[PDB]
Amino acid sequence: MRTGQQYLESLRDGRQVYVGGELIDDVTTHPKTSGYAKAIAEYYDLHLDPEHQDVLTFVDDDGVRKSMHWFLPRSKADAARRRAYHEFWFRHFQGGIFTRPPAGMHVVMYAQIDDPEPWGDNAVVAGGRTISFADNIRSQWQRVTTDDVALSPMFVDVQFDVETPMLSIVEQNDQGIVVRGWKAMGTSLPFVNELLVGNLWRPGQTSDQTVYAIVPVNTPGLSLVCRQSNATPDADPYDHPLSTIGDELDGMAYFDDVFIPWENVQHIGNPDHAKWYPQRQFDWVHIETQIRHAVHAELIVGLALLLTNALGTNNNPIVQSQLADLVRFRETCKAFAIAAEETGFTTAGGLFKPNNIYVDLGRAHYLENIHNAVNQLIEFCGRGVVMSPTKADFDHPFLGPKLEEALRGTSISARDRVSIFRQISERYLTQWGARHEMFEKFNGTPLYLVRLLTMQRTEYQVDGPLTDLARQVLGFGDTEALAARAAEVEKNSNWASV
Amino acid sequence: MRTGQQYLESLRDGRQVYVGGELIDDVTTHPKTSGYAKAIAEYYDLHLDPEHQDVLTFVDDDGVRKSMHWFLPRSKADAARRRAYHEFWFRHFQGGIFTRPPAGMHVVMYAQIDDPEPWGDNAVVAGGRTISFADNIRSQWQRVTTDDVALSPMFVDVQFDVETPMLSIVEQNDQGIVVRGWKAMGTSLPFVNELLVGNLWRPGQTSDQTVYAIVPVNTPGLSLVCRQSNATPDADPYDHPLSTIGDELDGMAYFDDVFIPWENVQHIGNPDHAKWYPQRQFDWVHIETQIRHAVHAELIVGLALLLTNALGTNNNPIVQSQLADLVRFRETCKAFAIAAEETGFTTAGGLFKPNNIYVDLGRAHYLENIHNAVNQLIEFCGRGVVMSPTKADFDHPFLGPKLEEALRGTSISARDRVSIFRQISERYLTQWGARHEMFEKFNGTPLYLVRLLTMQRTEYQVDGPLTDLARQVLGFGDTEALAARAAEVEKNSNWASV
Amino acid sequence: MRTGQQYLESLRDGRQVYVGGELIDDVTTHPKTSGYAKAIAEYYDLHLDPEHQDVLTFVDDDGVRKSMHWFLPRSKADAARRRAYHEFWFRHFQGGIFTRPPAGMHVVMYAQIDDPEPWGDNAVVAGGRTISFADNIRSQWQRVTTDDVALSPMFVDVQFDVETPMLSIVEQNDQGIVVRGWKAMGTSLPFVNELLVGNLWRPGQTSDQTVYAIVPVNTPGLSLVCRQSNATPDADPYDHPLSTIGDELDGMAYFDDVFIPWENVQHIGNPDHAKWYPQRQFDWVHIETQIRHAVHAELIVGLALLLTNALGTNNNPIVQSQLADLVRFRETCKAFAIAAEETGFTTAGGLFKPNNIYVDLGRAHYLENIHNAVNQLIEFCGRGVVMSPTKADFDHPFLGPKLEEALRGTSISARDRVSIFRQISERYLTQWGARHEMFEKFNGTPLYLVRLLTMQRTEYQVDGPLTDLARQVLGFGDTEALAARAAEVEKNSNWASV
Amino acid sequence: MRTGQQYLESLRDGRQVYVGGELIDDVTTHPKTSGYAKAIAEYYDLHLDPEHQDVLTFVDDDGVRKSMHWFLPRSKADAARRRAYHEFWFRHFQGGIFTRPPAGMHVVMYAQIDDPEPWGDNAVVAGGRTISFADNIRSQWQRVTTDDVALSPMFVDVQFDVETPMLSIVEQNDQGIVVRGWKAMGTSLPFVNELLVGNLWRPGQTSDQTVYAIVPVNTPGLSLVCRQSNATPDADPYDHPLSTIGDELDGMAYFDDVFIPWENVQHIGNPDHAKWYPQRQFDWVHIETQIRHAVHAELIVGLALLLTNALGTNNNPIVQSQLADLVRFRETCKAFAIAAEETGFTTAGGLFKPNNIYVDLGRAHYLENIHNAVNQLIEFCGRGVVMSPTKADFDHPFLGPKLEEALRGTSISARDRVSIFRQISERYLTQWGARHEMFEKFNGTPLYLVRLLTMQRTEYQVDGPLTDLARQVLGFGDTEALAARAAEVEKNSNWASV
Repeated sequence: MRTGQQYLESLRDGRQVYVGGELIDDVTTHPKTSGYAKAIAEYYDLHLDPEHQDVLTFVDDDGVRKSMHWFLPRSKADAARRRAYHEFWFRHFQGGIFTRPPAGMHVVMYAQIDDPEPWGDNAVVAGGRTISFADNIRSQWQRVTTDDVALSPMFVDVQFDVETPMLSIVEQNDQGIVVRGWKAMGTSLPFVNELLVGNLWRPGQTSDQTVYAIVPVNTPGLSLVCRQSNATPDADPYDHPLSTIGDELDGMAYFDDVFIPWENVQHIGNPDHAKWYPQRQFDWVHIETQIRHAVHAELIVGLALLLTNALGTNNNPIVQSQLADLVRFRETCKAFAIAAEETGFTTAGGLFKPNNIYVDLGRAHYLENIHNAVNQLIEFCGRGVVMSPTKADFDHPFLGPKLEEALRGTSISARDRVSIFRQISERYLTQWGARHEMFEKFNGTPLYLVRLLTMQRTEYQVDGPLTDLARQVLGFGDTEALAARAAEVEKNSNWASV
Repeated sequence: MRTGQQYLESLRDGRQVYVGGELIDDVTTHPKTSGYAKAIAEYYDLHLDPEHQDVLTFVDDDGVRKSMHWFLPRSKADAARRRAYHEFWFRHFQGGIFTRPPAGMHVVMYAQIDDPEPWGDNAVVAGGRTISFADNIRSQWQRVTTDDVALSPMFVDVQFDVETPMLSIVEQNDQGIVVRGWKAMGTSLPFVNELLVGNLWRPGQTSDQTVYAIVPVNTPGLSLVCRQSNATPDADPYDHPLSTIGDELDGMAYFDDVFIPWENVQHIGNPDHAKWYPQRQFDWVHIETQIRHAVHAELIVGLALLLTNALGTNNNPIVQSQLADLVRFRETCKAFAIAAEETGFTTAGGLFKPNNIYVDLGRAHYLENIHNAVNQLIEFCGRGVVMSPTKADFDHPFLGPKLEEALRGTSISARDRVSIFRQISERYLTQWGARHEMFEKFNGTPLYLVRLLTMQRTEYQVDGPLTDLARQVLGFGDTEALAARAAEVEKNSNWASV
Repeated sequence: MRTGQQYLESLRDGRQVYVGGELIDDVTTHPKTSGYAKAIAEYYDLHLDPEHQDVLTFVDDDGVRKSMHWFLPRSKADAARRRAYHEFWFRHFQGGIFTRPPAGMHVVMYAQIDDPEPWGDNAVVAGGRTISFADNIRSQWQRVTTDDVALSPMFVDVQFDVETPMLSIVEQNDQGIVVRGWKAMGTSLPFVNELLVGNLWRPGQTSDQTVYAIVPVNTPGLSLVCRQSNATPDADPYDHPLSTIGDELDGMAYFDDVFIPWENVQHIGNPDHAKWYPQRQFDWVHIETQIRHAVHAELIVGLALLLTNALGTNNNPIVQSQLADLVRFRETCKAFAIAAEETGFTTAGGLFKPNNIYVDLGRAHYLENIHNAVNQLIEFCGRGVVMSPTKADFDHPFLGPKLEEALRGTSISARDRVSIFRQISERYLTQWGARHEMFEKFNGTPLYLVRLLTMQRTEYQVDGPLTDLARQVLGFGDTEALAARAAEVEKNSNWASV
Repeated sequence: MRTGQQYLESLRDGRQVYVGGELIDDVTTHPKTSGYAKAIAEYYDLHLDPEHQDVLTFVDDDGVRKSMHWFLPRSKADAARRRAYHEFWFRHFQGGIFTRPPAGMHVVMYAQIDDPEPWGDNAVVAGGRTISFADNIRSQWQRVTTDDVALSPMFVDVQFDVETPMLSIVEQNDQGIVVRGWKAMGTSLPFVNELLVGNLWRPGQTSDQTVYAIVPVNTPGLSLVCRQSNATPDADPYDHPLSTIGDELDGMAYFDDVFIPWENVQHIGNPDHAKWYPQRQFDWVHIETQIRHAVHAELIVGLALLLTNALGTNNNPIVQSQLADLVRFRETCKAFAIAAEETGFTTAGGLFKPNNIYVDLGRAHYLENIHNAVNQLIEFCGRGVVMSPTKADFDHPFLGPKLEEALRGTSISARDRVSIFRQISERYLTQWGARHEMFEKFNGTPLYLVRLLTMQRTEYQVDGPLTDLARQVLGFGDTEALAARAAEVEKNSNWASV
């Protein structure tokens, strides 16, 4: 279990990190990145606080105490403990402003370690070499959980439509592989130690494009190309209460003939393996993302009750009625999380997996409606979000006291009530805040794909059990049985169109 | 455990029943009512079928085997058995076309028998008489569960705004009470044996208007004034597959100086008792209604998959996408039911009550959206629901075979595919079917009131725990603590407006 | 200008009319059909009422006075007179309960007579015969406007996917053509004199399936196969105020070797002619349908204000707020109609055509939202639409006066207020009424196709003018100009993927 | 007609301007304000460009050529010219990024000069002084149109609930009045020459709080307290194409014993005058705001077609279908503007006023839906709006060319396609852009008030003409006539509740 300071020092390691185009020599001290790095350092210190040992840690099999971000659940009760762990962090991060602490990221490994042998059995290797990919996965899992390494996944590929820009193998040899190209998008890249590189199957994916591998962030040839930082380390925290903490950067990564030793490769070369195994990995991101959805909706409804109360509008029945739908928004997200847990079941390896049907459709409920919930919260604000005094306006020796007189409420000071506006403006009306909404839109399986995937499930086919009730009501057999009676009506008849 | 024939005979009892204005001398043989009465007779026979003993019956404490419509649940597992019981009936009734079999109606008593003493303690009696209302409730519960009586609630009052038309006590004496006035609305009235009369508190309710009592349907002075029947006993069942079964009538009831003996009175005269106890009774109607919502959404999505497949439109991506939202509609209802059960807890009397927060908001999710789900299913039909051949058209010696040629599908006959249209038309485009949609709209706490009630709950007050997360993010105390700091800013200052 | 009685007599003509499978010997006297036939008879008498001469008639070129259902508009002011004509009829029919009086149906001819020569020039004829199709159209138009014939279109085909069941030519000779097969759907078929047969292009349509022709309803071999009637000639009009008037039947038509003389053929045999000319005909149905949409929304909002006022709920702010959106629904429909008229322009033949962009998208606004407007109106009703006394209940000597006491409002009697419920139930909760909603859904270009058609218009292409503003903001050329700069960046560079 | 340079110099005038708390000594040179000031300078130069004389100017009555922002329309054709004038500016400002150039602001005066005498007749003056308020208005209008002064309205008051913080008269004398307090919100304050101070009636408004007056921005005692600037004068315009132009600041204004001479007062002291006259002034802001709505929706749909085409998603039918609804969104806004113009009518003074019913409800259509249109456009972007390379990333000597390879499209370069993302991010995902969306939400009569106002109109009362159609269908008199028949049913009867 690492300390914050050990975490911070692990980042000072030669990594090539671009932020808005600017090379960052030291992510732990640069103004664009240091607030977030410090926030993850604090994340690590808290795991060592005895007061939080129950929620944040577990004593594993060999008696060692490890952080719950390494905990594989074996039961419904274990899953519920992981839920409270995720909830701890979403609340600690003020509703979930940072979505990818290690607790959100390391979950992508749980399905690999649970069932490593297919990763090797399906694997695709040149020159008759024999690589022990399942051993590799088991070795990596023991290394990262023993050294408390921080890992971030990079699975999404650039949408190229004869060497593509996508990451691909350009050489295989006795020591390992060389890869060249881009990974399209990952999160917290400058703030972890190693990447979990992978693929989700897309049409046309070749063997040389199928690579799953652990690769350190400071490996020769790897460049992190991150979005500009929206952190405001020097702003007054009354004016910007959240961007002054830091910014969880997102970015791409370019691999300039990166060498990967075989011990770090988990699978190469089988596109079909990309078709079902990485989705079992992201089921676990979806689970924790779906829990965070409920917390965010909780923060929205609470802001809304405090805000409407502060403005004396909470007794308007239209307002009362919209608050009630915000409450329902929150409880819908919560209900899907409970349903997913309660109808979960154990994998062959013994991993208790929440039901992803309820996870994915709970996420769809959030994805479809969150921008309406946010729009409703903003609507409650009125003008305050077009203009609200800064702390400097309130501090002006003459105009300041007059602001505090003119903007106070019945039972709330001007500074406190404006601080409600500025909290809502930070999250939903700034570049800093808009990234949070965009990340939740586009990271994970997005709404349009949840829809398509849903309809490919076995449970929801025309012949699946979901049409049993309607077949009974209509007096039908299955598809094949209806088709048979149509054919005999044609066969038993005199028609010009058959 | 009564037989169907004993049930049917119990109805031939002198009751005064008006259906569309027509006096019905025998509800078991009249064409307007006999289909439904026969459907409840079958409901009773099935409880005696050994094949369904596990789901439909229980062996109670004294070793007697009784129908589950008398089963008080003591645990989460008991609640789950009641759920499967309700589900049995919604599926047997083809998705829930009849909403108030005895299994749906008798649940209003579970909270009375669980906690009868307040009904007497709060009670409101004249002339220094002493009535053992809690004994009365315990006696009634033993009578109705031993004789398998069929009961329907009448709680809703006419919305009068110096003797009102609402039911009220006009005399109290040693034998019992005399009541006079209307009950506004009940269901299955001509098809039960006794009414469960009651009140939900409204502003202005007087003592003499607060009456809770068992009263037999054939009591002197009681008139059932029911809506016209939409049953079609003589239609061809291919043309009208559901109205040919029967019609679950709804109606009002007028009490022309009805005498009620004290042994049948459960509480009189305390308006405040109407404020919280009857809502604990209807929590149990809401529970089963909320389960039925999921079944109905299951029937809708199944009809939609069969229908779009029958029309060759199921591969259009827009259609695929709308089917997926119908699937999600169904799973949202299901998830709220599971969440309500799992977060349930036991009353002081030992009754395991599902969490009504999830029940009520699951109902709100249905109530807000069902007419969009139905509208989507209808949209999938196209023209078929403006005109589709009757069975007589298909049977015409010359035009019939031509209809079967012109309207067949790839892998489905004309008759079978048109039978999909006519199933959807029955439920959603007829008087017979529209009653089902209207009943689900308006019976139970309707959407606008679920909203208002929600916001009166303790969990959702400005100072409740739902604003804890947002208070933490803002750095606030509770309402009283914010008010205090506002006051000192005023107090510590120089303003012209204070 | 025919009389009602001449109209009624024109229907007693040997026609083969099936209604719910039942052969109707005389549509003017049979209970299933006579109410509607009488309603169209009254439609004709009113054109002769001097009081309505201004709105209902015009004095054409040769000095003859004709009904406006034959009026070709030549100007924006003429179009506005046609609008008031359509509005007269939608208001006379109580908001539009019958959608296809002759005024709604004959409009499909306006674009043919305006531009007849392409109908012949494109035409497709066998055996080197020469048919004067444009002469035929001009002759037909003079016949039908001089004899005041009633015409209904049949354009929709059965969706067959080696002689198909669709109508097609099976012989061509010196006298005319023989056709065999179905037309899928028309309206008012038993109540007009001749059909306007036609096609809208679908993929796979053959030459022998492309037929445009006037054919009398009593032609040998033609069978009208209509939906069951929902008319209730014997119901009490207080209980059913609209189905007691009659039912505008919809149906199919089978052609059993129907002979059509050349003088009645307008075009045969060119599928491509079906691709753009019939849509110019239905532009005129869309125009009047779009005006009716506004009237229907007017009737809905008026019912809603009267109803909420009758229930004392009109001052609830939530109700006030929903009434306001119903008002906006009505004014949106109206605004699209005004915009279509004002931006109209004249055809080459001199016909002033309202802008169909605003017509079609005004229709889309109605089609997307009407079932929400109706659902809101129903929600305002409460329980009254589950049960409301019939006139017989109110007339009962003992219970009747008690109903009138219990159901009266502050300032409105029980009978009058229940008559609001029963008006809403007729239109939106019965088989009779549901047909109106279904007809408006599915007749005309439906919403999903309005969407697709919209995006095929020239105005809305990627290179059309609708992207001019955004091209200017981005600093782009047209598609071809952007493509050119992409190519040179590739060409001027060193890449592995080009 | 002023030049840009005369405009810029008029601003260097001693004004007290706070921007984010910082005193701005010269708004024409400070980085926070100079971009916008220069944009209005260009606005003025363009009026003098002969090429734009037709659209931008008019030759008034005395032969003088003036800018159209002073043009009072006298006809439907004049109104259409003003529409094209507003449209010119919304397109010049890239869809309307700046909402309050002088053309948007000076319109608040048109209704005063049209009908000045009530402003004096209603006026409320102390000490028996006689002030010629109508003369004052006529004098001011001649001064501002002759000197081309720039004016911004300040009408909104702080929501104080014994001297309030709201602006109010604290002295009246022979020279004029002294006012003290806040105005709550105005736009472009640092960039105009004089304020148009006024009030909209709120409950409790006193006589001393009713002040309408022209007051120069550099008057002794006036402080402009503006929101922080989101301008980015030093950013690369490829990264931020709109915030590099400037920022139209919004703010409050404090009056520290400001003296106003009588010649600048237009009305004081009659709260009732605030009830209907200022709404006639803002009708003209609403008109131009409503036109801008259509332009913005045009820019959104154009961005969306270019974007989906650039991503190869424009042929997905779901996408095609959502583009079509964006097109409809644009045409709905346009249709309401056309309807408002065409049904306009002339005031008593001769001013042709577009119909505000269609203006306000067209605005409501925008206000209710714009955040869904924006959310749809963002959804089309995918990941590109979480991260897209800056110009520095693209310029990197090694990673740059690789970015251009990996992010290019079929027929569009990487730089051009990313420039689509960054245009959408500027407008809808930054502080700079969010102000535009917030201004359109909250400035003007907002949606919830449009609803309430709508229902107070005469046209939409229970007894108004909108219920005529439904009264006819039901067979009712007016409210008074129904009430009469209810009373006689009570009177002619035997009831216990009357």
